[PDB]
Formats: sequence, C-alpha cells, structure tokens
Amino acid sequence: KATMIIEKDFKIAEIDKRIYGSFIEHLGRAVYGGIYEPGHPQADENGFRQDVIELVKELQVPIIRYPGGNFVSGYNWEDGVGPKEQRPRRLDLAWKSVETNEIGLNEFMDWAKMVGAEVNMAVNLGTRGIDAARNLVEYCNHPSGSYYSDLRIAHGYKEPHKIKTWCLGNAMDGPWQIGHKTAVEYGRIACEAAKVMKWVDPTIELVVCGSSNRNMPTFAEWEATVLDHTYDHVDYISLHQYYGNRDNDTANYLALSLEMDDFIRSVVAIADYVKAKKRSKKTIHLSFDEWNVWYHSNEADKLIEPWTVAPPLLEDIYNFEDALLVGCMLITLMKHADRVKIACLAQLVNVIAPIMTEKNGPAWKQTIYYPFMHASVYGRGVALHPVISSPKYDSKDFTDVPYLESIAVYNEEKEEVTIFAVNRDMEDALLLECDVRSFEDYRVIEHIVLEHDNVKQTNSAQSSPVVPHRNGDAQLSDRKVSATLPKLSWNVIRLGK
Amino acid sequence: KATMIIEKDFKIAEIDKRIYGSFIEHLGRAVYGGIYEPGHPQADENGFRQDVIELVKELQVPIIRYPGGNFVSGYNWEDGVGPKEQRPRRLDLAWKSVETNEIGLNEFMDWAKMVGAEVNMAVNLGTRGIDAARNLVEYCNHPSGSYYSDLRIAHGYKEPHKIKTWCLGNAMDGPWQIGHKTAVEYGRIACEAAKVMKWVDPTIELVVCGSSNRNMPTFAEWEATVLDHTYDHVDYISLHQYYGNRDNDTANYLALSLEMDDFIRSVVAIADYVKAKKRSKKTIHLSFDEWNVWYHSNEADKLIEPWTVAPPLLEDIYNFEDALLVGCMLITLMKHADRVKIACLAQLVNVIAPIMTEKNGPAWKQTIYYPFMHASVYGRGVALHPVISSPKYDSKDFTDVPYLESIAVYNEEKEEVTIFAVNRDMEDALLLECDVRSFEDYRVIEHIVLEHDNVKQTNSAQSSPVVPHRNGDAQLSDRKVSATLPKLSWNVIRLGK
Amino acid sequence: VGPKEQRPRRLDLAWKSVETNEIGLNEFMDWAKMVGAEVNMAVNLGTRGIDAARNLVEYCNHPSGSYYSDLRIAHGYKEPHKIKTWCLGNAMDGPWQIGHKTAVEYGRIACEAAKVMKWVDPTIELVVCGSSNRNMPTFAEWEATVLDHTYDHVDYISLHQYYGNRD
Ligand SMILES: OC[C@@H]1O[C@@H](O[C@@H]2[C@@H](O)[C@H](O)OC[C@H]2O)[C@H](O)[C@H]1O
Ligand SMILES: OC[C@@H]1O[C@@H](O[C@@H]2[C@@H](O)[C@H](O)OC[C@H]2O)[C@H](O)[C@H]1O
Repeated sequence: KATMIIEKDFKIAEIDKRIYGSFIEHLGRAVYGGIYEPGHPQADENGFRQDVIELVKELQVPIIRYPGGNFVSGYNWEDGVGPKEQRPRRLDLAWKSVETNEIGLNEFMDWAKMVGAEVNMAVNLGTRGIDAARNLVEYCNHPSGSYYSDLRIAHGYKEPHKIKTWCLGNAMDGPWQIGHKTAVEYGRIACEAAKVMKWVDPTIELVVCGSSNRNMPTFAEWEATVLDHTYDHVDYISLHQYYGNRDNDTANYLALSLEMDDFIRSVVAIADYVKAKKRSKKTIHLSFDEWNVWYHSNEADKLIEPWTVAPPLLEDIYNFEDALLVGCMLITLMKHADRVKIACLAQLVNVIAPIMTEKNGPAWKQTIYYPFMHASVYGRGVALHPVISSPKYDSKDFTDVPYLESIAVYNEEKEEVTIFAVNRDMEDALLLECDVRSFEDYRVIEHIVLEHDNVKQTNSAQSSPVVPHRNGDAQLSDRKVSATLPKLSWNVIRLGK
Repeated sequence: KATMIIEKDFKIAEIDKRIYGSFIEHLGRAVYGGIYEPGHPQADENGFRQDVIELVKELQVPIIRYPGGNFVSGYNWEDGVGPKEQRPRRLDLAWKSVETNEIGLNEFMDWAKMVGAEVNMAVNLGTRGIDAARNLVEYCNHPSGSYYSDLRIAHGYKEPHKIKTWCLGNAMDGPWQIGHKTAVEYGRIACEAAKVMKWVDPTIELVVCGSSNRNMPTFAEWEATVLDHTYDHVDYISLHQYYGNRDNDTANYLALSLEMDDFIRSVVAIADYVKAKKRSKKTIHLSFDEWNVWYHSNEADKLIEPWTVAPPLLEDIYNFEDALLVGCMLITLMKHADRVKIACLAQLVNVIAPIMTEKNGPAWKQTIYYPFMHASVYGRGVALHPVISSPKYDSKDFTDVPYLESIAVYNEEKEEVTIFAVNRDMEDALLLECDVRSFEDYRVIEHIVLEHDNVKQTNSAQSSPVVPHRNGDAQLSDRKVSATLPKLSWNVIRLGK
Repeated sequence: VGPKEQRPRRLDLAWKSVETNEIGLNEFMDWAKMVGAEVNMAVNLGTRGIDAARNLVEYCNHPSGSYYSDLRIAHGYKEPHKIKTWCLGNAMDGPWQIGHKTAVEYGRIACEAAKVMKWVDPTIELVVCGSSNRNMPTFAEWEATVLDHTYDHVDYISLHQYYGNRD
C-alpha cells in the first residue's frame, strides 16, 4: 500500500513548459539522416523528413538546444551559412567526423519552425570568444542596417530569427572539451560574452555552463566560481546527467533519480549562495540541458573509423527499464519546477534518442518516447507538493528508496489533475490511495500504463512490444482515488471536472 | 481575512528545543549584578540571585552559550578556575572593563544547573588556539587520571561537566574582534581545534563561527571558506542577527523577520554547497546563536568610562513593538526547524535582555520576555508547514509582507496544537480561519494575546503595562478555528483533546 | 625531564593513551648509550614551534652557563648530549596528525625552526619532513614546496614507506 495527498493549495510552482525541451547536436546521424535526408521518400522540399517532423510534434517539444554540445566548442558559425559552394568541409574534433556544413544555423531554424520549437542556440567559447558571440547574436536577431544583419538578409532570411535563449559555450570543465577552460577562465569569457550579446539584444537570456557531470573533480567548486564571475549578466546555470545500468542491477538503476534530486538541490544551493554573496535580488534558475539514459552504444562506437560523414554514433537502443528511469527523471524535474525552468532530453533524433530512423526507411519510437510524450502532453500546469507515504527498499548505492515515485500536476485552465507514478517494485503491485478532497467533482478520465514483463525488451523498426495501454484500474470513491500500479510500471492517472 | 491549512501530514520538522536557548557573556551586568550578586538579600549560599533563577526557569531555556561573545577571544579559562586568591584581575579588551574572574567556568556550571540549562561553551581562538582548546575540553569532560581532569576534581568538581556543544571561538571576521582572523586563518585553526577537542571527547558537537552579521563585507564568502576548511569535523555553523527601529518605521520594522528568513535560507544554501563539494553524507545545521533587538542603549554606552568593574552596558529597555518583532523572529526560527537546531536569545540577563535587575533590588520582565516564554513553553513538538493565504503590504525595504506571520506546532505526546501568530496590521484586526480537519476531537483551550495601544510603551521595575491576557476569541467549530487577531498583536492559540 | 614527581600525566592524542612521562629524553639518552646508538631527536612542530625548538637544542647540546643548559646539569646530566641529527617535526601532511600543516605552513615553520636550532649549535644536521607516504594526495608537491622553503637550512628530506600483503 502507498498513500498520497493531492492538495490543491500545497503547490511547488507553475511548470515552465521548457522542461520538456530537447537537443540536437551535429553528432552522428542526428542531423544528417535524422532531421535532414534529401532523397528520402518522406523528405519535404527543403530535404527534411516529414515522418520525423510528425514524431517530434507529437512530443510537443517547446525548445531545442543546438548545435552542441562538444561540437560547438570547435565550430565556426560562418562555415554553415551562405551559399553551399563556399561552405568548407571541416574536421570536427569532438566526434572525429568530417562535417560538410550542408546544414547550418539558418536551415536548422527552418526545421525548428516546422516542429513548432524555439531554438536554444549555443555559441562557441572554446576556440572562439566574445567577438564571434556578439556577431552571431547580431546576425540572428538584429533587424537590418548592419553588416551582419544585412548578411542574414542576403542569405535569404529577411526577418531576424529572434532567438531568446542562448548557451554561453558548452561545458568546458571537461578535459575532453575543445578549448577546455578552468572555472575562472570560463567565468571571465562567459561574463564578457554575456555582456556584448545582451548589448546587441537586451531581450535575450543567457545560460552559463555548469559541470559536465556530477562526478567531475571540480563539481560544485565550478558552479560557485562561474556564478561569481557571471551572476549579474546571466539567467540560468546548466546541469548535465546521464545514467546507465552497467552492472545489470535494476533495483539500484531505478533509484538513480534520487541522485538527480540531490544534484538539482545542490546546484540550486550554489546559485543561492552566490546570490547572497552578491546581495543580488535576482534568482538564478537551472537549465537541465542534457539528461538521458546513455550507455548501450559505448562498445559499438569504439569501432567507428575517424573522419567519416555522419557516422552512426551514440545509437542506444532503449529498453523498458530505461523508460521507467526516464519516467522517474521527469517526475524529478517536475518536483523541482520552482527552480528548473528549462530541460533538454539529450538528444532528440538517432543520438541517444526517443526517435530513431533508417536510411530510405522508417522512423520509430523508442521505449523512452512514451513517458516523455506523456509528461510533455499531460504535465502542463502547477506541480503540487507530494505528501507520500510509501514502502521502501535499499539497494547497492541508496537507502530508503520509495517504491513509489510520483507527483500530481494541476491544470486549472483545463480543470485537470494528472498523477504521474512509477512503481519501482520488481515483484509486487502497489495499491495507491490518493486523497483528492481538495478537488471537488473530479472524476477519473483515464489510467494509462506502460509495463512489460521483460525489462530488457526494446522496440525496433519492425515491432514495438513496449507500448502504453489504457487498462489501468484507477477509480474515484468518496474523495479518494484508488489505483493499482503494476510491478515495474509507469502510470498516468488523469482526473478532470 | 487570512486563511491557513493546519495539516498534521504537512510537516517541516521536529523542533529542537535548543532553538529556545540563550546566552550570557562576561559583559556589563550580565554576570556581576545579574546572575551573581553576593550582597543581595535574595542571593543563595553561592551568591546567585534566586529571583533571577526563577525568572530563567520560567522561560525553560534548555541551553545557554557562555562566556562569549567578544569577551572570549581575549580570555584565559585558567584565570577563572581554582582558589579565588590566585585568580588575576584582567583587562577585558572587548568591553574595556576590568574582569575580576570572581566568576569563572565552574561557578557558571553551578548556576546553569540551578536554572536547568546545559551550557554551550566557547573556546578562545583569538589570542589562543588548539592547545588551550583540548586542555579545556579535558578539564571539563575527562573523568580523572590526567593533569587537567584531576585539576577540576581538586578545584571541587569531582564529576565532569560533560559539556556537549562547544563554540569554536567567537565570530572572528570582525575587525573589532580580539585576534581577528580571515576566513582561511579561522578555518584552519577551527579545523585543528575541532580535531583535538573531538579526540579528547568524541561525544561532543562543534559549532563553527559564521559571520558576525549579514552586512559584513565577507558575508557568505566567509561561511563557504570556513566550511570548506572544517566540514568533516564540525556539526553546525552559526549566524548572528540584531535589529533596531532607528528610523521610527513600525511597518518596516515588523517586516524584518522576512530578511531573517532569507539570511537563514542563504546560510543553509552555503552548507549544502560545501556538502556537495565534499561529497559528504553529513548535513550541517545552523546555530542562530545570537539574535535579538538591540539599539536603544547605543548612546548611553558611549559615555561609560573604561576600566570599571561591571559597567551598565547594553541595557536596552524594550517596548511593545520590539516584542512583536521578537515574536516574528521566533516564528521564523520555528519555520526553519528542519535546519536551525540551536538558537540563543542574546542575552539572558541585563545585557539586551528579557530579564533586568537593580542592585539590591528587584528583577523584572521586559516586554520581550513574554513572546519568548510562550514560544519556549508552548512550542515543543513538530513544526507544521503553513499554507497561508494572507493579505500583504509594501514598506520601504520589503514588498508583499504578509500581515499574518504564523505557524502551528503539533505536540503528539500532549495531544496539543499551538498556533503562534502575529498580526502586523497597524490599524485593523485580522480574521484568521484555520482548517484543522486533520485534527479530530480538538477544542480551544485558550487564546493568549499580547497587545498595547502604544508601540513605544516599556515595562519597568515599578509597573508592567505590557503583559499578556487570555481573552482571545478563538473558537473551533466544524473542523475550523476562527480567531480575531487584534491589530499589532502577538497571539498564542492553544488547542487540545 | 626533571624529578619524576613533577612530571605530568598527559593525554597522548596520537595513540589515545595516557603518557606518564616516567621515561623522557634524558632516560632515553641513557638507554641509547647502553646499546651504542646515537639519537636522531625530533622536535614538536605540531602544537609547538621555534621557541621550543631552540630551547630543546640548548638543553641537550649547550655545555653550561645558560638557563636551559644549567637545567640539564641540575637534572643530573653534566655533559651535554651533543645530539647531531634532528627531525624538524614529524610528517605534518597527514590529516591525522596533531597540528597538521600545509606544505607552505610547514615549510615556513621548519625554516624558522631550523635557523634557531643551528644558531644554538651549528654542528647539527636537520631533517625536513617529506610526505607520510607515497600515496598522499600532496605527494611530491609537498616535498618540492617544503624544500623551496627550507633548502639552505637543512641537510636531508625524509621519506616513509610501509608495506603489507593484504591480498
Ligand atoms: O549529448 C552528447 C554529448 O554529451 C556531452 O558529453 C560528455 C561526454 O562526451 C563525456 O565523455 O562524458 C560526459 C558527457 O557529459 C556533451 O555536452 C554532448 O556533446
Ligand atoms: O551579544 C553582544 C555581542 O554581540 C556581538 O558583537 C558585535 C558588536 O560588538 C558589533 O559592534 O556589532 C555586531 C555584533 O555582532 C558579539 O558576538 C557579542 O559579544
């Protein structure tokens, strides 16, 4: 048994829809063979796969980070604009590929328009600096009457792209990064880049890079230093996290979102420390701008020869327990709606992705597609503070792991309450009782369930055994929703009226 | 109208009773003419004033910090132990007084025993260091069979004092402090002191010094650095805050608890930053080990000539509005019961104190005595999360100040729920409605109110116009408490059965 | 040192034992004489510093006619011990050490200690503390910093190593 109070008046915050964002890098087949494949039967007049367009629309992704990631730290934006014949072929040192630049930022903006997403554009602070930063904001956002704005117009884009949210480089705390910088070096260049960007266009907002990973030797120290240098000029600090089940321990693997919770809380604390140090009235929020499961493709990638065009890198094939963890991660983002305002599932197409494609072939939905779609589609509104009493377990790395991972989201305009819930229990069903007295006249609309008896079962182009059904048994009786959550399941219990 | 949900299952934390602590320094008349006055008709066999003993006992103060405060940073503990004829007269540079050491630590422990309080003992890290720190812990806490333990026995104290909680110096960040240290210097000496003290007696807890106030140029930076140096060896970090109404603005004055709230949240954040930086599983809590109103006596103090014995320093005479602010401060400590585990009203007797005395004459209760008493006596149990909908106002330094400052404390053992509540509204009553559906069979025991028409009214030895009455109108019907909180009122609504 | 009745019992924080001081340095010198060994004497640079270092060298090595030398004589040891080789503390890089010092803090105090000890008796040699072991996070960095601080005033740098067959 587990219980949960769903009190209308105990609220965390309005969920910023941008926590359902994603990310496309010039990495493997994310662009070339992902969003863009001339000649494909479903390619439109600009070469974009219509099938991929539809799959992304169904996810209702509001914002997509672009073009990197490790790639941006060695990239020249000018290489990807203007007539194709003058675009150079480059050695991308991030992924050891030859980048033709056949797609650059203006074509990416064209694609983003088709899926209804704004773009969170990243500037190179690896090999480049403040002058390229201002020039790109000018190129994208300044109407006309300057060299760079008129250049965009000359390239065929009369109206400025009017990009709101920019990343100040990619995480360069990492020794694997092109133009790695210490926290002071990065802090200083990000501060000066931030200023010139906002002088070109004061309507923008800026994301400073947090650590590439919670396990970095410089974790926390990095964020504190970087914010000390940039606080007044920036709006968000980013965090990144990937998980994997490398020792085949499901119970420990599904507990990993408790760590994500600790990580978010830690970075919020650093933001508030620096706020107090500066005596600033401005609160800095979080952009969780890379998160996912990533591990299945590690061995296969080691066999790819360098200097090919669009190699099949990072092509994890996700299984059902992966979807459960993705589920737990989304609930964790919602739980921190008060301070996490942007998040990006890394990445959107082919590369550790909910959507996979075959060349001259179909596009299909990975297991992780479903909880993400459900969260994005039904998780708009106010995140409510959960009061839960759940049974618990210990695993290798965690203690008092609740079997139940859950939160309710209240959408007053729709008069709906959505309960997202994972039952981590590998053996037993969990009898959830939700107290819903504060929601008068609400009825159960539906109870969606994603479950599969084999946690290692994947989907594929040829069949999808791992798909949601609507046979959940949630029911209202005397101001209480009782629902059975099957063992190892993701549940969406929708209420309304 | 304001509303409030009082749900048993929406809890902040068990309140640590040590948030109702206080503090006695060798400062002015706190000791000499305060707790201790051999000539007094009401002095006991050891010179302790019995009237003061009774006044402290009624506060139920569980812990008292001693002997400083600025005094400790120049103090040699050995000067205050052993036969009185061998105790030296010293120039106390902190308060420019001659300290006779007629009272030292053993006599203080005797006094604390009488009032039922444990002692939070401070070690000198101004002119002294790690050797004096271990020796003092040995003298106080080691049973026997070493030079210092046998010395305590020889001084007349067979059983060890077994002092639990120790301060690593006094706030050393101040340029006015004896033996001021930078955050690095202090962090290092506090770390090395903490280690040897814990090796003498591993049962102890240690408090590291935070900033002397939120306005210090080194605020926040101090706490981060100090904790980076000491995290693994200490248990709490301290904060200090004093307030004053120097510009006669009551509305702004009563809002100041909002700032206290932010100050606490800032120091919690720093603790959690450093925790993450160290990858530690230990959480550090806060000791709010100096807090009060302090300003009334600033001008009188300037005229005191140096090198007297027991000068009348820091003798604020408190008024009614000071009591309201103290009440708001107390509610703010309770609302941070999850992370503030010790707090000390600075100070207990004569010195910015709830109890005042006259030589050979009476002891009396300042205005601030009452809210402190009510919080201490009725505020043991679990602090509940307030969901308050209250009207609000703007003042000079604050926006959206709730007229209602309030929290409930639920004591399961006594089966009581107590609602502490200040109405800051300077002109109008506030009709409070509380949803206590979660508390079956409860009734209103009483509704205590502290109010006076004149915010500047003081108490005195001869008359006390400012005293609580029990004619509040709180009533519980159909699972709802409705009470009228008069304008500018401190309220204690007690429920039971 | 001195009459046994005036020697205090101390809590030795290093090994959590009560040290009676029934044996101190003069009795140790007596024992070392019996086994034919010279003594490599260590000074405390944890809770103590440069004043205690010069005074100990004076007590042990200065012949007579100063407070500390005449004190050794009065304690029953007319001829000076004439200790040749001294340790400037024990390895202070360890977080388990009483009065742990960073490499800079230790380098500075060892330098100033070495100077006064040599001014009392220029015939001595000094050993500066290296790392407590090769696996310390500060290994090598420690030795470079310490020697940068002390090079001109010292003669040796120490190393420590223990081994075990735990697997
Ligand atoms: O989303 C794909 C990439 O993830 C980030 O890369 C890091 C990876 O290369 C490193 O080896 O481990 C930690 C990862 O964070 C990078 O931002 C992006 O290009
Ligand atoms: O409780 C009395 C004293 O308050 C603290 O002293 C500081 C004061 O002297 C300074 O001038 O203003 C701020 C105060 O924090 C001190 O800890 C104690 O002795």
